[PDB]
Amino acid sequence: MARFVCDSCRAQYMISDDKIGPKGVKVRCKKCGHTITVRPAGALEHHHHHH
Ligand SMILES: [Zn+2]
Repeated sequence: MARFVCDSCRAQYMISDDKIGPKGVKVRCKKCGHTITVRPAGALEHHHHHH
């Protein structure tokens, strides 16, 4: 679960790549509790794991 929404007020949201930049920090709906990942086309936060 890593796409912009809020089922509590709006049910859908979106952002651009030019608001992630070099930082890609996690966000929330600016009047609620629902937490969302700031990402463009991929719909996912990452892992940086090893195998
Ligand atoms: Zn909301």
